[PDB]
Amino acid sequence: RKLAHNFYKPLAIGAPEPIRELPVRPERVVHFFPPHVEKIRARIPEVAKQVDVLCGNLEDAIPMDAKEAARNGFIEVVKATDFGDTALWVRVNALNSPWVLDDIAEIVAAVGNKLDVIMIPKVEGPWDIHFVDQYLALLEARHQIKKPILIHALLETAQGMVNLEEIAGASPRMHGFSLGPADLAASRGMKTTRVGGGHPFYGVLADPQEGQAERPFYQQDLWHYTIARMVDVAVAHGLRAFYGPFGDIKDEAACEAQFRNAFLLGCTGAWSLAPNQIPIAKRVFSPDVNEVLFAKRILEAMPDGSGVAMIDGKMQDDATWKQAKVIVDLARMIAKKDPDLAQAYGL
Amino acid sequence: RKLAHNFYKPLAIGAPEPIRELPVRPERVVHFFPPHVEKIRARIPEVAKQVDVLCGNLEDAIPMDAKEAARNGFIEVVKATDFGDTALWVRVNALNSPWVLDDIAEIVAAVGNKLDVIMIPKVEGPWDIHFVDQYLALLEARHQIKKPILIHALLETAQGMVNLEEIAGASPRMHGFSLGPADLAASRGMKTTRVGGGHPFYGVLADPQEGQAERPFYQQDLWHYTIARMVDVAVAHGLRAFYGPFGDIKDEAACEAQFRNAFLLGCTGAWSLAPNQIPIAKRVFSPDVNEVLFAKRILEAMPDGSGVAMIDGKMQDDATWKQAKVIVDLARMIAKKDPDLAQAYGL
Amino acid sequence: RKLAHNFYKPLAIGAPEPIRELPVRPERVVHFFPPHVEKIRARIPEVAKQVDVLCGNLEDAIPMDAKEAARNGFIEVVKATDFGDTALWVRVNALNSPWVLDDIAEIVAAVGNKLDVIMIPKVEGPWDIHFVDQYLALLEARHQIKKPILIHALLETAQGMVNLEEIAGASPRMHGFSLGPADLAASRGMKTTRVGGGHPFYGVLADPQEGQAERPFYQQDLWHYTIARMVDVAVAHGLRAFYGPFGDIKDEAACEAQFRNAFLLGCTGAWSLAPNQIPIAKRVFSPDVNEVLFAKRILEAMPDGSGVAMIDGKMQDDATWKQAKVIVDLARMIAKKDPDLAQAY
Amino acid sequence: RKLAHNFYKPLAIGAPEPIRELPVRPERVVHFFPPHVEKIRARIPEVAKQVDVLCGNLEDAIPMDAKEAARNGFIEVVKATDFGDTALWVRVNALNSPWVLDDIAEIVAAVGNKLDVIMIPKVEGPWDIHFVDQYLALLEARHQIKKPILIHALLETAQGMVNLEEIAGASPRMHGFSLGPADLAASRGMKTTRVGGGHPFYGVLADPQAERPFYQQDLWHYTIARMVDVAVAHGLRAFYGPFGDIKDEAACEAQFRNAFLLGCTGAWSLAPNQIPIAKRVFSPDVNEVLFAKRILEAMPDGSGVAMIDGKMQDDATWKQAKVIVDLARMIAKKDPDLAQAYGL
Amino acid sequence: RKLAHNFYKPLAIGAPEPIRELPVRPERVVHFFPPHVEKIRARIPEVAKQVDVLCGNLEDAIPMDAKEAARNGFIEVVKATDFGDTALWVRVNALNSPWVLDDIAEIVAAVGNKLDVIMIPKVEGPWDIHFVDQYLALLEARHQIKKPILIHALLETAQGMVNLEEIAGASPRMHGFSLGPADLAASRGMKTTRVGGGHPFYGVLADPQAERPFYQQDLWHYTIARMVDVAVAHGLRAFYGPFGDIKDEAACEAQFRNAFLLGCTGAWSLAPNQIPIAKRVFSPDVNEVLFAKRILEAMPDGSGVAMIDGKMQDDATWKQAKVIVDLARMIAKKDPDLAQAYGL
Ligand SMILES: CCC(=O)SCCNC(=O)CCNC(=O)[C@H](O)C(C)(C)COP(=O)(O)OP(=O)(O)OC[C@H]1O[C@@H](n2cnc3c(N)ncnc32)[C@H](O)[C@@H]1OP(=O)(O)O
Ligand SMILES: CCC(=O)SCCNC(=O)CCNC(=O)[C@H](O)C(C)(C)COP(=O)(O)OP(=O)(O)OC[C@H]1O[C@@H](n2cnc3c(N)ncnc32)[C@H](O)[C@@H]1OP(=O)(O)O
Ligand SMILES: CCC(=O)SCCNC(=O)CCNC(=O)[C@H](O)C(C)(C)COP(=O)(O)OP(=O)(O)OC[C@H]1O[C@@H](n2cnc3c(N)ncnc32)[C@H](O)[C@@H]1OP(=O)(O)O
Ligand SMILES: CCC(=O)SCCNC(=O)CCNC(=O)[C@H](O)C(C)(C)COP(=O)(O)OP(=O)(O)OC[C@H]1O[C@@H](n2cnc3c(N)ncnc32)[C@H](O)[C@@H]1OP(=O)(O)O
Ligand SMILES: CCC(=O)SCCNC(=O)CCNC(=O)[C@H](O)C(C)(C)COP(=O)(O)OP(=O)(O)OC[C@H]1O[C@@H](n2cnc3c(N)ncnc32)[C@H](O)[C@@H]1OP(=O)(O)O
Ligand SMILES: O=C([O-])C(=O)[O-]
Ligand SMILES: O=C([O-])C(=O)[O-]
Ligand SMILES: O=C([O-])C(=O)[O-]
Ligand SMILES: O=C([O-])C(=O)[O-]
Ligand SMILES: O=C([O-])C(=O)[O-]
Ligand SMILES: [Mg+2]
Ligand SMILES: [Mg+2]
Ligand SMILES: [Mg+2]
Ligand SMILES: [Mg+2]
Ligand SMILES: [Mg+2]
Repeated sequence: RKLAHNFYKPLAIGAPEPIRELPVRPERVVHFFPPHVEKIRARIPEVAKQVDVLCGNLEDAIPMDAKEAARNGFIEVVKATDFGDTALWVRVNALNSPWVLDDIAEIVAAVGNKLDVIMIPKVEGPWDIHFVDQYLALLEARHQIKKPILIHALLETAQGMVNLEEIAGASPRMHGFSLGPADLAASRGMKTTRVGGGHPFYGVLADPQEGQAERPFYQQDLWHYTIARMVDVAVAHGLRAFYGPFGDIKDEAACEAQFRNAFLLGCTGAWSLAPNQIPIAKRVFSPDVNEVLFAKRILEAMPDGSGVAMIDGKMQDDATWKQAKVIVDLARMIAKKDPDLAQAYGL
Repeated sequence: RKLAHNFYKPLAIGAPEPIRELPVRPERVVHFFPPHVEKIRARIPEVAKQVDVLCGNLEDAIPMDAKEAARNGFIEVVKATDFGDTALWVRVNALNSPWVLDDIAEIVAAVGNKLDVIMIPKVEGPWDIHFVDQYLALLEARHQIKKPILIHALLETAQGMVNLEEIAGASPRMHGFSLGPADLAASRGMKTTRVGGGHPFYGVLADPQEGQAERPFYQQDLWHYTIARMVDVAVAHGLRAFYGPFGDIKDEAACEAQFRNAFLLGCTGAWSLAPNQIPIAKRVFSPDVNEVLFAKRILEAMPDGSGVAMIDGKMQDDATWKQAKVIVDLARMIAKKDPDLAQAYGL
Repeated sequence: RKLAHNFYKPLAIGAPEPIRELPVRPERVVHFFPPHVEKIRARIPEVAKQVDVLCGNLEDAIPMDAKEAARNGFIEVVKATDFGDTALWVRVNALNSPWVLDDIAEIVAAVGNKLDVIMIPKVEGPWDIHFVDQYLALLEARHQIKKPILIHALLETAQGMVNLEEIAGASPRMHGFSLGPADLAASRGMKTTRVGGGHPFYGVLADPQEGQAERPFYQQDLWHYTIARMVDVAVAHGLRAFYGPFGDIKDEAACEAQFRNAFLLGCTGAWSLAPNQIPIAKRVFSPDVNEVLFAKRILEAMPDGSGVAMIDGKMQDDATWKQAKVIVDLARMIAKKDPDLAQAY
Repeated sequence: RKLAHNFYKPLAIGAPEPIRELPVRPERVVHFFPPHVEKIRARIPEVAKQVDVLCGNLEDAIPMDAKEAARNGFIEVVKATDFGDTALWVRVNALNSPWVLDDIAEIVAAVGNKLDVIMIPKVEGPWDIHFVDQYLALLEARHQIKKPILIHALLETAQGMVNLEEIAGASPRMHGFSLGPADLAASRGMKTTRVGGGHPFYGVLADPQAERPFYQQDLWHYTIARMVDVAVAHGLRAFYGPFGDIKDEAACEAQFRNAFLLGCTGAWSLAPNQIPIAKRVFSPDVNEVLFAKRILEAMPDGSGVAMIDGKMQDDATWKQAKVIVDLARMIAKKDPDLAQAYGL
Repeated sequence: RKLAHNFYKPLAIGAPEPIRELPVRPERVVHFFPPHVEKIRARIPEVAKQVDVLCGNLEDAIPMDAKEAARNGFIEVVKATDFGDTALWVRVNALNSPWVLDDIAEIVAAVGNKLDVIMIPKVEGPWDIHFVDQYLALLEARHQIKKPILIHALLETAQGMVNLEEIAGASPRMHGFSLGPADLAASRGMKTTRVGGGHPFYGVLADPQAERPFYQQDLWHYTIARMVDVAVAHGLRAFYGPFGDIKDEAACEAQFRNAFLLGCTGAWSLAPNQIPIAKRVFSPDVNEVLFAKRILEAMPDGSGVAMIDGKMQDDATWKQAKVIVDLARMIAKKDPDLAQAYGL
C-alpha cells in the first residue's frame, strides 16, 4: 500500500489534485441504460430528472458489435445534456477487453469534466486499480480535467472478494463497491442462475417433530456474508457499498425485499435496470418513516448526544444517538428532493 | 506483530510479568453499572455476589457532566469492597477523549491490584492496543501492581472489524472482544436504532407461488457474520468472545434469544444492563441440561476419547468426544461456583 | 508465499513436476471407510464402483489400538484393487501424532502411484502444508512416484479458518478444503455435539406480535459464514470446497438439506460416512434437472454469451450466461459418468 | 500501517492537526546539554545563538539521582529563554523507564508550545511510536498545544534497524532518525567500546606479492545507507548521532563528512568544540556548490544534455546540483559568512 | 509467523518443550570434519577437547559414494565419545537431496540426545524451517529426546538473504546463521571462485592527482551487517562460515576478525591450523578487555557519565564494555592464559 503523503499526490503532471473526502449526495438509485439504443437515449434528460445517479453501460448486456456504438452514444448523450444534481457514471468494458483503452480515453477526452465516476467490472486485485488510477491521471492531465474522476469497483469475482481490503485502499479515487451477484455466483460456482434474491434450495430443516409431524424449512439469505463483508471493508476505508442488479424485473416484491436487506446492512443504494425499478430503489434506500420518527425522538431525548434515556422500555445512550443521527441525516438530505417525504419525516 | 521472545516481556521496569495463559473462571454475565449513581453504588456489594463479572462504566451512557463523578464513584466502591470470586472490569472512556488519561491512571493508582480487566471502547486498530499496553505497563510499574491488567477490546467500529486479527495479536494482555452492536450499527451505517436482536425488515422472501398470495418472509440474523468472525479471530488467538448489550431491557424473550444465538456460535458470555438481565445471561451461558447429559453419554461411550460409536442413530467419534468435553468442562467450572447448577449437572 | 517462479518446482530431486491445473473429474461424493474392518474391506471394490471418490480413514473414528491395522488395511485393499475412474484419497493422522510419519511413508512406498489425494486433518497454518509438501516430495523421490500426490486440507480449527488464505496459497499440491463441523465446533467452542445440520436454539425471534400472539422463531444456518468464506478462499486460489461429514446417518432428510446448502453456496461435494449417504451426495451435488433446463434456455437465448435477453420476466446477460454454463458444463460432465443424468438432462 | 485518511487525523479531540510536511529549517547541528547542571543551564541562551538545534538530554549520561533535576532544569531554562530561530528538542527517558511518563507530561504541560521535537531513545518498533503519538495527542489536547510535537527516533537497537520501515511510517509526527552508534554496537554485540568512527581491526588484506597492504573499511556504511533510504522514502530526515571521542576532531570531521555525503542532514554535538565541526561539515563545500552552479547554468531549464570538463550532465545531475545549491541557499540566509563564499 | 502462544509449543506429542532462551556457551570455533575418513575419526576425541563446537559434515565436500559412510561414521564416533562441554553439531544434506530424510532420522534415532544443533544447508525460506521443525518434533517424540535439537541455518542463497527475517522467526529451534560465501557467491553470480576474503578487482579508484591509488573494499560488508542485524533482532547468533584458503592464514585471520568486529560469534575451521585462528580472533583482544573493565569500574551502576583517557563514557559505553567483559569471563573460565591475560 502507498505511503499516505504519496497517496494524495497526482499521478501525472497536470492531473487534478486527488480528493480527500467523497462528495456527499443522494445515491439511492444507480440507473443503468444502454447508450446505443436511440429511443432510450432520447428520453435520457427525462430519466435523469428522476434518478440520483445515471450510469451508462458499455460492458455486459451490451452486444459485442454494439460496443463502439454504446461508447459513442454515451458521449453523444452526455454532451447534449445538463444533468444538474444527477450524478453521471459509466461502466466501461473489462481491463482485458479490446474496448477498454478507447472507452476510457475517448470518454475522458470528450466529457471528462462531466464524468463523476467510472465503474470498472471484474476487478480482481489492487493492480487493477493501480492501472486505472495511473491511466486516468495521464488522460486527465492531457485533457485538462478540473477534478478527479472517481473509481467504483464492481465486486463480482472470488478474487475480488478475497482481495477486498487491498482493492479498497489502492487509490484516493476509490468511491465504493457494487455487489454483482450474477458474475460473483458464476465465479464462485454458486449453483444458481438467479441474480440476487432468495433461493428455495437454501434453508435450514427443523428437527423431527413431536409425532411424525411435517418439518419446517426456513429459507436463508445467500448474500449475508458477502454484503456484510463488503460493507465492513468499504466503510472502514471511507467508501460506500451498493447492492448491484436484481435480475427478476417483474418480481417487484422480491426486488424490494432484496433492496431492503442491503439497506439494513448498510448499503447506500442499488441499481435499477428498468423504469419500474427506479421508484423501488428510491423508496427502499430512503429511511422508513417510522424509523425516522423514532430516531428524531432519540435525538430530542438526548440533545447533547451524551448520557442515558429510556424510550418505550428500550435503553438509549450516546451510541443509539449516533444511530439515530445516521438515519436522520440521510432523511434530511432526501427530504429536500421529495416534498412527500419531508411531510412524512417532518424534516 | 512483536517477536515471540519479546511478546511476553514487561513493557516497563517493575511492571508485572505478562501472562502466558488467561485466568480460568466463569464469565457468563458481565454486569454493567453507572458508578456515579449513589443508589446503585450502595447495592454494588450485594449485586457483585450474583454476577460472574462486574464492570463499571465510564463511557457511553454516562453524561459528560458526570464523567469525573463516575470515575471517582467506581474507585470508591472498589476500595471499600472485597469482590471475592467476582471478576472486576471497568470500561474507560475512548482513547481520543479528555477523560481517558485520568480514567486509567487514577484507577490503577487506587485499585490496580483489584482490577482484572480494562475494557477499551471504540477500538480501531493494533495501535490502540499498543498505546494501552505501554501506558498500563508504566502505571503498573509506578504503583507496583502485582498482576497484569488485561485488555478487553470493545468491537464496535468498521475499522475494528477489518483489523480484528491485528488487534487480537497486539498484546499478551488481550483477554477478548465484546460485540457492541449499537456503535457498530452507527459505524457501518446499518439502518436501525435497535441494539441487537432481530429486525422485521431483514428477511428472505419466498418465491412467488402462482395462484397463491402468501409469500413467506423468513427473518434473518443481522449479526451472523459479525459474531462468527469475532469468535474465529478471538479463539484462534486464545481469547474469548462476548455478546455485548441487548438494548430492549423489557423484552426478555428477545434478549434470551439473542443471548442464546451468541452462546451457540461460541460466545463465552453477555453483558447485563439491569438486574433483570442477570439471570438471563447466567441461564443462557450455562450449558443446558440435556446438552450436558448427551455429552456425558458421549464421554462414556469412548472413555479414552478415541474410536467410533453410534448413539440414537448418530455417529460419535474423537471429535464429538471433544465437543462433549467442551460442554462438560464448562458445566463443571460453573457448578463449582453455582450451587443450583451443581446439582443440576453433577458435582 | 513462495515466488511464482519457484512455486512450481519440485521440492526434491526425482520428485514429479508439480501440477499446474487440478485434474478434472467428478468429486460429488467422498466415501469414507475404516480400513481395519475386514467385512468392509472385502466390500470396498464393489463400493468403489458407486462413488466418485473413495477415502480411507486413519484418523478420528479409528481407535488407537487399530491405527496400525487401519494403515495396513488401507494399503492392502489398495494394492489388490484397480479403482478405475474412482479417485483414491486417504486421511492420515494429525501432524502431531505418533502415527503420521509412518502413515505417509508406508502408503507412498506401497501405493504412492495409486494415491490421488492425501487429506491432512486439524490444519492450523501454512507451516503445516510446508511440512507435508516437503515430506511428500522426498518420499516421491525415494519411490519414483510419477505424479504429485495432492494435499486436501481439513478445515476444522479456528486457527485454520483465520489462516485460510495462507494455507490455500502454500503449495501447488493444494486440492481444496473440507469443512469438518465436529472438530471446528469443538475448536470454536460452538455449544453443540451435533455434526452439521441446524440447531433449534439458533434463530431470530420476531417482534411482539399483537394481542400477544405467539412470536415466530426463524431458525438460522450455523454454517453460512464458514462455508461462504471457505468457498471464496478456495475458488480464488483455484481450489475446491467440500462439505465434510453429516453425523446423523439416519436423518437422510436433514442430510440432503445440509448437502444442498453446501452445493448452492459453491461446494463441489460432500462426504458419505455410510452407504445410504452415497446416493444422497451424488443426487445433491449434481445440478437439479430444472436448474439445467432453465440454464439451457439461457445459453440458447444468446449462444455467444454476449448481449441481453428477457426470459420469464428475468433479465439475462453475459454473466447469467456464465452462471448457466457452470451448471450445464457440470451437468454434461456427470452425465457421461452417471447414466440416469444423460437422458434426464 | 494506518489508512491514509486516518493517518492525518488528530488522535485526540482538541489536539492540533497533524502536519503534512516537515518544517523547513537548518538542522546541521543538534547540540546536546545536561539540564541539571546549573552552569550549563545559565549559559544556554548564549549557546543557542550558535546552534541550529538545541536538545536537552534526560536519558543516558544523566545519573539516576539527577533525572528529576534534569527534567526541572530543562523546563526552567526553556520557560525563561526565547530561542528564536533555534529549534528546541528534548531527549526523554526510555519507554520502559520510571521517568518517561513524567518527562513527557510535565514538559508538554509547561513548555509544549515551545517544544518542536521529542527524541525517543531505544526505539524497537512501530508500537513504540503508536504509544508516544497517542500519549502526545492527549497531552496536547489537555494543554491546548497549538502545533504538533514531532517524534525523532533514536536508532540504536538491532530490532529498531530491522523494523526501520515500520517505525518510519507509524505516525505523521515522525521527523527522522539519529544513529546511536554506542547503544547500537552494544545491541548488535559489535566488539568495540568506541562511539562512531573507524576501528583498526576492520579491513581487507591484499593478496600476497613483501608486505601486504591492509585497507580499513567503514563499519557504518550499511547502517547509514539503510537509515537514509528508509528515512528519505518516508519524507523523513536522517542524522548521525554522537561522536564519542570529543578530542579527536579530525576523526569527528571525517565521520560527520561520511554521513553528510551519504545523505544525513546533520549530527549531534556533545561539547562546544564539536559545534563548528558539525556546522562546517553539514554545510555544502564551496567547490561542490560552485560546480553545481556550473551545472545549473549549462542546464537553464533542467532538461537535456551537456558536457563539462569531460563530464556529462543531464536532467538528473541538474537535480543533484539543485539539492546542493538549495541547501547552500537556505544556510546562506541563516549564515552571512557562507552567503558570499557561496555567492548566494 | 506463528502466534506467540503456539510458537513455544512442541509440534509433536512427546517432543520436548521448545527452548525460551539459547544455551550459553563459547562458540568461537565451529570445527568441520568428514566423518567417513577413518584416520580423522580416530582423532576426534582429541580434537573435541580443543574446540568450542564440533560439526560433522555430510553435505558439500563429501562425495556422493561416501554420503552413507559419512552418516554412519558420524553416528559411530558420536556413540563412542563423551564430548563434555564441547557442542555437537551436524550439517546434514540439503532438503531436496536423496540423503536428508535418513540423515536426520537415523542420527536422531541413534544419538539424538547428544546432538545439540543441526545445520541445514541451502536454506531458501521459512518453509524449509517449518519442515525441519515438524520433522524433528516427530522424531524427537518417537525416540524420547529430552531436549530440543536446535536449527542452524546456513545462509548461502540469494533467496535466503532476501527471506532472512522470515527464516529467523520461523521457529523456537532457531540457533543462528552461518555465512556460506562459496554457495552465496555462486547463487548471486558474484564473479569469483574464492571462498571469503578480499578480491583485488573490488576497489575504489582515487581521483587523478601521480599514479591513482586504489583502495580494496570488503565484498561481504552488506552481507555480514544484514545477517548480524536480523540474527540479533531475533535473539540469534551470526557466524562467519568457511575461509577456503587454508594456507593463507593471514587472510583468514583478517576475514575472521572483520566478522568478529561486526558482531559474529564465531567462525568455521576446516583444518587443524584454522582452529587456533578462530579461537584467537573470536576471543576479545586484551586491550579491549582491560579498557572495558575501566569503563565498568568508572560507572559501577552503569548510570551517568565519565571521562577516561580523553574518551567520554556513559550508560551506552558501559553496556558495550559489559558485552566485551562478559564474553571474556566465559572464555577465561576454560582458558587460564586468557584468564591471566585478561586478568580474570
Ligand atoms: C446481471 C449482470 C449485469 O451486468 S446487469 C447490468 C446490465 N444490464 C442493463 O443495463 C440492462 C438494462 N435494461 C435494458 O436493456 C432493457 O431494460 C431491456 C432488458 C433490453 C428490456 O428492453 P424492453 O423490452 O424495451 O423493455 P420494456 O418493453 O419493458 O421497456 C419499456 C420502456 O422502458 C424503456 N426502458 C427499458 N429499460 C430502460 C432503461 N434501462 N433505461 C431507460 N429506459 C428503459 C424502454 O425503451 C421502453 O421505452 P418506451 O416506452 O418504448 O419509450
Ligand atoms: C448501547 C451502548 C452501550 O453503551 S450499553 C452499556 C452502557 N449502559 C449501561 O451500563 C446502562 C446501565 N443501566 C442503567 O443505567 C439503568 O438500568 C437504566 C438504563 C438507567 C434504567 O434504570 P431503571 O429504569 O431504574 O432500571 P430498572 O427500573 O430496571 O431498575 C431496577 C432496580 O435496579 C437498579 N438498577 C438499575 N440498573 C442497575 C444496574 N445496571 N446495576 C445495578 N442496579 C441497577 C435500579 O436502581 C432499581 O433499583 P430499585 O428497584 O429502585 O431498588
Ligand atoms: C465426525 C468427525 C469425523 O471424523 S467423521 C469421518 C470418520 N468417520 C468415518 O469414516 C465413519 C465410517 N463409517 C462407519 O464406521 C460406519 O458406517 C458406521 C458409522 C459405524 C455405521 O455402521 P453400520 O451401522 O453397520 O452401517 P450400515 O448399517 O449402514 O451398514 C450397511 C452395510 O454397509 C456397510 N458399511 C457401513 N459403513 C460403511 C462404509 N463406510 N463403507 C462401506 N461400507 C460400509 C456395513 O458393514 C453393512 O454391510 P453389509 O450389508 O453387511 O455387507
Ligand atoms: C554515547 C551515547 C550517548 O548517549 S551520547 C549523548 C548523551 N551525552 C551527552 O549529552 C554528553 C554531554 N556532554 C557533557 O556532559 C560534557 O561535555 C562532558 C562529557 C561531561 C565533558 O565535560 P568537559 O570535560 O567539562 O567537556 P569540555 O572540556 O568540552 O567542556 C568545556 C566547557 O564546556 C562546557 N560544556 C561542556 N559540554 C557542554 C554542553 N553540552 N553544553 C554546553 N556547555 C558544555 C563545560 O561546562 C566546560 O566548562 P567547565 O569547566 O565544565 O565549566
Ligand atoms: C567451501 C564450502 C564448504 O562447504 S566448506 C565446508 C566443507 N568442508 C570441509 O569440511 C572440509 C574439511 N577438510 C578436509 O577434509 C581436509 O582438511 C582437506 C581440505 C581435504 C585437506 O586434507 P589434508 O590435506 O589430508 O589435511 P592436512 O594434510 O592439512 O591435515 C593434517 C592432519 O590434519 C588432519 N585433518 C585435516 N583436516 C582435518 C579436519 N577437518 N578435521 C580433523 N583433522 C583434519 C589430517 O588428517 C592430518 O592428520 P594426520 O597427520 O594424518 O593424523
Ligand atoms: O455485472 C454485474 O453486476 C453482475 O455480474 O451481477
Ligand atoms: O458500546 C456498546 O456496547 C455498543 O455500542 O453497543
Ligand atoms: O473430522 C471431521 O470431519 C470433523 O471433525 O467434522
Ligand atoms: O545514545 C546514543 O546516541 C548512543 O547510544 O550512541
Ligand atoms: O557451505 C558453505 O559454507 C559455502 O557454500 O560457503
Ligand atoms: Mg457482472
Ligand atoms: Mg459503544
Ligand atoms: Mg475432525
Ligand atoms: Mg543511546
Ligand atoms: Mg555451501
